[PDB]
Amino acid sequence: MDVSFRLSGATSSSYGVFISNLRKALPYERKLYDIPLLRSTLPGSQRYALIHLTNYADETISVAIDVTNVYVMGYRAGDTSYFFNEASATEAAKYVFKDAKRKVTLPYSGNYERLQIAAGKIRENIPLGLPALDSAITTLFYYNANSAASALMVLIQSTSEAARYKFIEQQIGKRVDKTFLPSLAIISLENSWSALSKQIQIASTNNGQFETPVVLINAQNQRVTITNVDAGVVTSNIALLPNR
Ligand code: NA
Repeated sequence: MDVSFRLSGATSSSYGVFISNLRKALPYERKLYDIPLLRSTLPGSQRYALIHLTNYADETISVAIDVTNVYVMGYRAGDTSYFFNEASATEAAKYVFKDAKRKVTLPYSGNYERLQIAAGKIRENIPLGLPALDSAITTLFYYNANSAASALMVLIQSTSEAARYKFIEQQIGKRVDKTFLPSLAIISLENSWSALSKQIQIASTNNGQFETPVVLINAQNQRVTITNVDAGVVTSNIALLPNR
């Protein structure tokens, strides 16, 4: 269940090893098109995994993930736990970080629309890359509440979204000593994970064909309609599928 990443001495390779270990920490039913399909039901003792992240200043947070969908439920810093204001995280708080002296319910839920409203900033204007992840860890470790929502969006994209997509893992891991604003291609992948996952599952009993087309933006900023499992996003990008 545990997976660790250290920012001190991080490389593109060490980030890749971390994201592979995160994918490998999640139990799978089987593969569809060589993509792991996550479990629909687990023993409670197996339902949540912890990611330990340590920044350049040697400050560690532990992040709780739901292994059936890679959603971040909350995090711990020292003797405080912090959970999203959402029923899924209230359930998680029964299993993880129970020994923390103080449990905080964050003001907001974990979805990007509420995170962006809380931050007063959209993902397209928040730098990613390994240095951005280092700053995000600092903010969360101290719970600097005015920067926490932005930090959580860095943290989620650098963990949950990188685990879901090779293209995101690759783009974030390439920025070792710099930052970058995420392209519409990265945003589009995050926004469409749920819909694409559903259509890949449908496709497997439907001769490879989607029931419902999915619109993405590609790396040239073009709108593309996805209708089958031969799309590059299905053959050479997406890395995990949730069960409905
Ligand atoms: Na803010």
